Amino acid sequence: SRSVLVTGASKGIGRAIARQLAADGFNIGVHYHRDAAGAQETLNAIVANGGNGRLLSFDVANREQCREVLEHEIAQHGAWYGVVSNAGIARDAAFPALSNDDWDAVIHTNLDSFYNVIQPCIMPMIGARQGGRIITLSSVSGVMGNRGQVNYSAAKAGIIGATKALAIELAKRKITVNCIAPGLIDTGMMEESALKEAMSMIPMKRMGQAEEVAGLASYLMSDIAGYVTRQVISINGGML
Amino acid sequence: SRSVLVTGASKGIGRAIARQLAADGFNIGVHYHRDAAGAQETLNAIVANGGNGRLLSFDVANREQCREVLEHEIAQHGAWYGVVSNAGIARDAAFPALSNDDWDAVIHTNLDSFYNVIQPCIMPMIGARQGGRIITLSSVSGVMGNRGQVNYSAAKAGIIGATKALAIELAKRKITVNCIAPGLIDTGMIEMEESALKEAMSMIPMKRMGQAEEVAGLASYLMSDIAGYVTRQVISINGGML
Amino acid sequence: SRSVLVTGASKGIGRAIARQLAADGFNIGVHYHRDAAGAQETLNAIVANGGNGRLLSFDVANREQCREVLEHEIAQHGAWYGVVSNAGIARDAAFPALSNDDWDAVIHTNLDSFYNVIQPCIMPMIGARQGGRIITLSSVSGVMGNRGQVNYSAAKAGIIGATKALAIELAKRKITVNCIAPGLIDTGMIEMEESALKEAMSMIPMKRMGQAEEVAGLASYLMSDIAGYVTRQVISINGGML
Amino acid sequence: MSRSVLVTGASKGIGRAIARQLAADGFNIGVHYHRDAAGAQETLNAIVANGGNGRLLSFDVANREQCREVLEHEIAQHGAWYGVVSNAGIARDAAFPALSNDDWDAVIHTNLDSFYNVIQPCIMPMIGARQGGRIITLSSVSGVMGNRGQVNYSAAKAGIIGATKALAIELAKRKITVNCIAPGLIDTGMIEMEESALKEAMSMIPMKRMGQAEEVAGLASYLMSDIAGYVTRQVISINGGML
Ligand SMILES: NC(=O)c1ccc[n+]([C@@H]2O[C@H](COP(=O)([O-])OP(=O)(O)OC[C@H]3O[C@@H](n4cnc5c(N)ncnc54)[C@H](OP(=O)(O)O)[C@@H]3O)[C@@H](O)[C@H]2O)c1
Ligand SMILES: NC(=O)c1ccc[n+]([C@@H]2O[C@H](COP(=O)([O-])OP(=O)(O)OC[C@H]3O[C@@H](n4cnc5c(N)ncnc54)[C@H](OP(=O)(O)O)[C@@H]3O)[C@@H](O)[C@H]2O)c1
Ligand SMILES: NC(=O)c1ccc[n+]([C@@H]2O[C@H](COP(=O)([O-])OP(=O)(O)OC[C@H]3O[C@@H](n4cnc5c(N)ncnc54)[C@H](OP(=O)(O)O)[C@@H]3O)[C@@H](O)[C@H]2O)c1
Ligand SMILES: NC(=O)c1ccc[n+]([C@@H]2O[C@H](COP(=O)([O-])OP(=O)(O)OC[C@H]3O[C@@H](n4cnc5c(N)ncnc54)[C@H](OP(=O)(O)O)[C@@H]3O)[C@@H](O)[C@H]2O)c1
Repeated sequence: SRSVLVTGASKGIGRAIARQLAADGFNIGVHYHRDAAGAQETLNAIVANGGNGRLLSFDVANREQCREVLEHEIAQHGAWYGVVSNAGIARDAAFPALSNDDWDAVIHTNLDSFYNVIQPCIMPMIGARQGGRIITLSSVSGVMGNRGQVNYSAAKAGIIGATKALAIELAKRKITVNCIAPGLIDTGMMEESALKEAMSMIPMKRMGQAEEVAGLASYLMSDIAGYVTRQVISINGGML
Repeated sequence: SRSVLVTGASKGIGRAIARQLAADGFNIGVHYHRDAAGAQETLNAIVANGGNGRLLSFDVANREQCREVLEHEIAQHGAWYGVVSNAGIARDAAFPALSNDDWDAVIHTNLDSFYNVIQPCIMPMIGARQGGRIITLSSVSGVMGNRGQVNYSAAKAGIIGATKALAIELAKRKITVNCIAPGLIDTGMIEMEESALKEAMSMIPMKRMGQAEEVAGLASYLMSDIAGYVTRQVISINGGML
Repeated sequence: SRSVLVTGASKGIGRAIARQLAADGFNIGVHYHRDAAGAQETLNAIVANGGNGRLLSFDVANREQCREVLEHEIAQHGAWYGVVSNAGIARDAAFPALSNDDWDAVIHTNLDSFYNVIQPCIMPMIGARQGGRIITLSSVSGVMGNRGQVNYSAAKAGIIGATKALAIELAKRKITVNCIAPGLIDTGMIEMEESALKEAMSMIPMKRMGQAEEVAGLASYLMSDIAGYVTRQVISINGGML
Repeated sequence: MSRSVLVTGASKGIGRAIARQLAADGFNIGVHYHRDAAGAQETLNAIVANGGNGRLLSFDVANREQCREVLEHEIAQHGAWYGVVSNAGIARDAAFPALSNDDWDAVIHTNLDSFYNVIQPCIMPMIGARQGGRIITLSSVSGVMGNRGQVNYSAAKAGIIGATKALAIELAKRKITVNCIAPGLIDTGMIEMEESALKEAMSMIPMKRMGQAEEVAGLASYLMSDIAGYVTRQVISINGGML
């Protein structure tokens, strides 16, 4: 039984990833920040479909809380086989109007979470000797940049760099490290004007669904994907 | 029943792709150039595992033959749902030593095959209105270049450009078009001394070659219904080379 | 002192590159295919500004003619220090409507020219021991793909792959090999209706076409002595398109 | 119009070389330093001795308030910068599981937060001056491809690339270009390697040598020039063919 931590599994892409990986047979750490009810709904659906998992909670910007909860989880249940670092936020504004909090909240939550969430999981993953899987969530904005989102583009591009560097370090230990960069996905995470501009750049002329992102995570998590590492794979309807 | 043409299915990556997609439930056009016995072995294994397929043959450098065989196949059996353009060759030498035939054979076979194989399949795929899948095989040398292979790097990079452009054209028709760029994969194509193999391994963080089956797993994902929003991509399966 | 061959120097980007590099002090091989008058105009402007150069001609799709002319030029004048492989064409159509000639003319002219033009220049460039510069012209379509241009995207992406591979081979010999990928540049190559131009502009953050002279400024940088550590790169000059 | 260019980390290495080259090109240089005042003065002395102009200034790029205060004062006193070269950076290497809190935070705060801290105060004035402008950031090959033992540095430097691209799109209509230079291995004080480690690094560089600071400065000079007005949103790598 291999366990997979999915951050932000209370809704959207994280929920869809949690459901799919549970169906694949992984035991899921259904993580949430504040939306306990949403996480329980995710878990209920996992269980009702014959899968297994459990709830856990932490703020990915809170380093100490991440370390404490994760060390406790690992002591009680053993090392994670997989870690899907999905939780993220956006705080959009034109660059010259971006507040201190807009910048810091996005960098601290989206980028520092790489260190806060993943670092406590690594030595135990290595210690278990089953190999492993690390999957991060970036964004097309991290690959190409996006107007009104200098902070988000920075954080999400930073995730890509972290992911690539860690891939090289862990390659000999049979742990793959990859990044999924979704384009525009239909979730709770913008104006009609902005949506139109986004659509015009999407050859498929539609948003992706959370379940489609989950299908890619399912592939990367599978045993047959063991030679895929250090990659950013974009699921974006042909945007780039 | 959706059919998938797999070029170069008589050995190596093409064989592995053929087997995997057959197991996924696709009816396979098991293509070969000259290795009929190899293609039959691929098909026998497909059938023995409860799948379906048929043999067909053409030179991917021979435009007229490709059109003739493919039009006949489509008239007799209906449009392909998927096309995996896998057939390829290498003719390595230092750039100043590369012969006319070294350059032309690699460009004509690897790059012109995009047009020769894929063009006859497109209007029928559109006409069938089931959407579709096009998967091309490039290489890490097409992404980053490789010494002693200016011809192969050129052809393989050209496949990437063709793939991306066609992706944009076919997006509204629910046909995805993607490229797989393997790194070093353990097949009959690769013939290296121990010294050369060590040099190659030093650039691969995983310190091993890929297996044909691993490349087939990625083709299987791209072929699946859940991958309908993935298009215009080059996905590299290379043990972390880049 | 140091000579630079600029293919397609009779108009557009090649002319602008020829003029700029001549102003930088390079002796220019002002190449043309059929537009002798245009090449002479380029040369007259070079000379009038205190620079030097000479006319030469060949079809970059004609391998034998390229070798013959270039071997003669090199025997008579010595090795080129730089080669700017700029000549190119487009033959646009939707992929299923692309004729045999549309595909072949674009691949043969744009991609085979890498081999036909550059190969005869390499051993002499090495033999001269002055180091060197090779600059190819690709396109944003070669980086990202472009609808209605599967052939051009393929050829231009192939140029990138060739360029990267040759860069690795020549690095120890102090010859840099790089690719310039312009976006939309205001030359005779571009023929768009007002409607099509607006669609193109909407994807360009700078909301204007580039000028040939801007592309020439980048070539001037890559040709300069201070750029000796830049190799294996595709540099895009495209107003922020990507 | 004498055009001024701020060069962070101009007291040594790449920043010094950029400062010298852009001064020779005719730009008035803000020769920035953090703690190495003597080094910055030597950069400025060489600028002046060669017939150029510039002035010293100082701030910690991790200190947001100090950056805003100094830069607003500089802009009030001398007018808007035409160019900003965000060059200052550090490395704090260790294997990912051994990386300390300070190793991670110092690299992210200094290398990535500096984009916001240094560049934001310069933008509205640059726009207000109506001369267009140039923003050049310094990333690294490790930001493009990742590098073992540097998950923090790779993250920060890749983050700079993303910030650079996004800002390029915002400022394109205002004739301010925004680009990133990603050097490979450059011979400065930042690099401290044993002979063994140097050999391993060289094996990945087709040119089999380190770059020189002056070479990086040549690329900055091109991007700063008027003829480079259509080049924006790019990461240009100067790395001897590494990638
Ligand atoms: N949607 C898109 O179009 C899109 C595009 C590109 C990339 N992405 C990336 O994909 C990931 C998920 O996106 P999504 O649209 O599914 O997000 P979403 O629906 O907005 O959900 C965000 C999730 O992250 C959690 N979260 C937010 N702040 C947190 C914090 N400080 N600590 C811990 N968890 C926190 C939330 O938990 P609670 O509800 O419990 O607070 C929630 O489950 C993000 O990294 C995002 O940047 C999304
Ligand atoms: N192996 C690697 O390391 C590697 C790495 C990156 C990319 N690739 C690419 O992956 C693809 C498959 O490679 P592989 O190693 O599986 O090759 P392989 O084992 O050598 O198989 C080559 C296949 O291509 C077919 N073929 C060759 N010339 C042909 C022609 N003119 N017309 C039609 N078919 C032709 C062959 O048919 P017959 O045997 O019937 O003659 C054979 O089935 C190629 O495109 C290759 O460039 C391979
Ligand atoms: N304009 C753009 O927006 C744009 C964008 C991206 C890339 N590019 C690339 O930039 C390069 C130059 O483009 P341009 O816009 O300056 O084109 P142009 O104005 O159409 O000039 C084309 C040049 O190519 C030469 N040429 C054409 N066919 C040839 C052949 N078979 N053999 C030898 N020479 C041949 C022509 O010679 P004659 O005049 O003697 O016939 C001419 O000098 C091309 O490689 C093109 O693909 C252009
Ligand atoms: N050298 C390489 O191989 C290489 C490769 C890729 C990228 N880079 C990048 O190139 C840039 C310059 O590198 P370099 O090798 O020239 O570095 P260097 O010789 O270490 O010089 C570093 C400069 O950064 C300044 N600095 C450091 N921390 C600072 C802070 N908190 N606030 C303000 N300024 C600070 C220093 O100021 P004081 O001296 O006054 O303290 C110094 O002038 C960096 O961003 C680096 O990451 C270097």
